[PDB]
Amino acid sequence: EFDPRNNVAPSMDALIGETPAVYLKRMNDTAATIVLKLECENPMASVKDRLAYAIYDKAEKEGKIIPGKSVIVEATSGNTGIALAHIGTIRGYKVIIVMPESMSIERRCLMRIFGAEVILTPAALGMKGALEAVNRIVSNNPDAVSANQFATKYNAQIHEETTGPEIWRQTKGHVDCFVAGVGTGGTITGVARYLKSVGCGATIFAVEPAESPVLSFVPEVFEAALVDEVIQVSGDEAIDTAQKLPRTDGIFCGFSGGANVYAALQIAKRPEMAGKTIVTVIPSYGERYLSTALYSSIKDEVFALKVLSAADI
Amino acid sequence: FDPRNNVAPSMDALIGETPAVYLKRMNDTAATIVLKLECENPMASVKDRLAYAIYDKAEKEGKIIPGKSVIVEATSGNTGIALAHIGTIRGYKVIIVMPESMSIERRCLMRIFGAEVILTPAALGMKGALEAVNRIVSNNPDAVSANQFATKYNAQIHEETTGPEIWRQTKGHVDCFVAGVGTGGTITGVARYLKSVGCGATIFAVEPAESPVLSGGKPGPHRIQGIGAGFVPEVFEAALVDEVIQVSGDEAIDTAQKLPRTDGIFCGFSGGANVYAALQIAKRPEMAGKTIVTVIPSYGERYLSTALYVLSAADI
Ligand SMILES: *Cc1c(COP(=O)(O)O)cnc(C)c1O
Ligand SMILES: *Cc1c(COP(=O)(O)O)cnc(C)c1O
Ligand SMILES: CC(=O)OC[C@H](N)C(=O)O
Ligand SMILES: OC[C@H]1O[C@H](O)[C@H](O)[C@@H]1O
Repeated sequence: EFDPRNNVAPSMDALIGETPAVYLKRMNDTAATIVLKLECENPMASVKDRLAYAIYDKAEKEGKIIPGKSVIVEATSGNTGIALAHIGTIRGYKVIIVMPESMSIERRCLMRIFGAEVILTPAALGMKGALEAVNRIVSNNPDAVSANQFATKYNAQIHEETTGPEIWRQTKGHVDCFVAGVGTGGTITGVARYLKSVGCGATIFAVEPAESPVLSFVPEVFEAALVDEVIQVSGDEAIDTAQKLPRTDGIFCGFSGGANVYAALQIAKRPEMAGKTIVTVIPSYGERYLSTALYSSIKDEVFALKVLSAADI
Repeated sequence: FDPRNNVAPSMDALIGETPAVYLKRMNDTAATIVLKLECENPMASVKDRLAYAIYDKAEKEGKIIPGKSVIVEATSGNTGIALAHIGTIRGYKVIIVMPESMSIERRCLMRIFGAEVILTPAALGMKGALEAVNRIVSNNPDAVSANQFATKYNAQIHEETTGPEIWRQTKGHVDCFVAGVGTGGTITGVARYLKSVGCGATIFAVEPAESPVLSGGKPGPHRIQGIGAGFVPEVFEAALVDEVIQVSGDEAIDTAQKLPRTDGIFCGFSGGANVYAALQIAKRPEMAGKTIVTVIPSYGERYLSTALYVLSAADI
């Protein structure tokens, strides 16, 4: 509705989306143009802000939830939980996040910082244990709702309505290729739906881990008919790319950003892609992953640094 | 350019023009409180602007030469991160000097952006880091100190960008501006801009009750990372400031812990201090119906491993 550069936003959820895009510069040694959609710039530092926004906005417009009455419940340890907790507290909903006790204490802490009730389930039960706990909570409290049921309904839709149109505007209607990893499938499905709807013939590439190539579970949100090709990227390739992006381009992202950019660079090296514009997504900001395997090699390096003697000063 | 409608040339082109948000649930006063969200900069702090200014203005003055100059600073704080970030983008070597006792996470972040990290013995404190910087600049003809506490570029960037942004966002309704003083660049530059447009806003500096040097007190250790350097920075212009508000560590922390739940604001210690101060000012009868602007300097995620959830100058 408003330019955030020129106005005061009514609340933090009003600053979700309309994220910037940037050219890949130093790392792009190819003949193609690579455009990064910076979902890492959302208020809670990931693409999942848009999904959480959709859930609260659309469910309330359909009368499925009421602030101060409905309780939003989800099994997650990821950015979706953070974003649900964030928007929930702003809008005055109780939020219950269920996750195994074996997940990172940092992720646990982030949910609690936004006042979510965090229900921890035994490590020995895994994600199944968290899903079972959610089922019990939702079934037994008439005012509890499952976020996942709304996420499934609204996920691709929000990307068709926001992410896609933004990309189209930012590139001035120039997209030859779109590359994105599949988590929930929302981003790739909603963007590809949008691009099809505006008559854009862009080729659509899904990215998945070589170590878990299930697209090659399949989320209900994901629409395989919109995808032209699957690129598999190894953990090592994703990590190497994410470790280099800060130095080459000042881009600080997670594992998925590394995978997406690696995939884009592989596509860009194809002769037929010369001079084409390839768009991909940086899903999340890197700082959330500082304690993970993504940056552990750098952590080991700085841990071992020598200290100057007083005599060398 | 409008970022909503164009592709940026580089990440340093997305610095500044940050959003602003009303403080709503936490604000029980008769004043309007506007938060300038410096936490939304690309490297998640106000220091992106200072780093941008240093590289942009130093190059325009010929004080750095691309592919020759090496940028040096003694810092484990946001200034070092931002210097390393813009340095690597522009192709400058960056050397960050810090006491060995500063956070390993901050050390790691400098190195992620390709800065060289020099560690100084903790028994020498910040003096030891400053001495190492002086040795680098004296002995290395190509080395240039960022000089964050004294450089003219600091207040200048805030006079040119942060101030005009606040003026535009509030549509010329700024009755009060409240900001914690680290380098003093933000408050000085914003106050300079507001003065230049004939705005009679009252200007409030915030400092730790534990280290109230702007108030004429003694330096001391405190938890409010980003502010309270333990001396009066050269950048800071006391003549522009109407009052200094002291905030305790406990008050700053309490506020920063509540802001995420009340208003979805996820910030560090200094954002808590600023908001606490703004709310204290806002209770004054003369502030009824007035617009008070303060700053959220940095995003909260950088503080997850800290106490939030002297060495003070090194945390800037
Ligand atoms: C959500 C997410 C993705 C995938 O986006 P989808 O819309 O779920 O397909 C991958 N990376 C990160 C870090 C994200 O949070
Ligand atoms: C730099 C810093 C400030 C203070 O800003 P100055 O312009 O240096 O006075 C406050 N808090 C944080 C987190 C900082 O990094
Ligand atoms: C990877 C991420 O942060 O998101 C994944 C998803 N939000 C989950 O519940 O795991
Ligand atoms: O890039 C600046 C950081 O704070 C902002 O909120 C972004 O989401 C990101 O995590």
